[PDB]
Amino acid sequence: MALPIIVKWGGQEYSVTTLSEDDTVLDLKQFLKTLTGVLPERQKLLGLKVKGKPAENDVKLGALKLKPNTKIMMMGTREES
Repeated sequence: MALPIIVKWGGQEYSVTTLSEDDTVLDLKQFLKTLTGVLPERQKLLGLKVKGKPAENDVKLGALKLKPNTKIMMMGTREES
């Protein structure tokens, strides 16, 4: 099954519908990153830190981030493409 996820960036809103929160941060972030322009390699989605790390890329969403239907906030800056 697929778990949707809402992302917030600069007042913008973008939901996901390709993978599940139990997939991986880099998996979801990469998706919204194309709609927001900002990648996870620069910033991280508002959530929690595991093993002392700011939710690595291999770190699942529902792991520390939050629920699927729940929306997350993007803290950081976009990359220069």
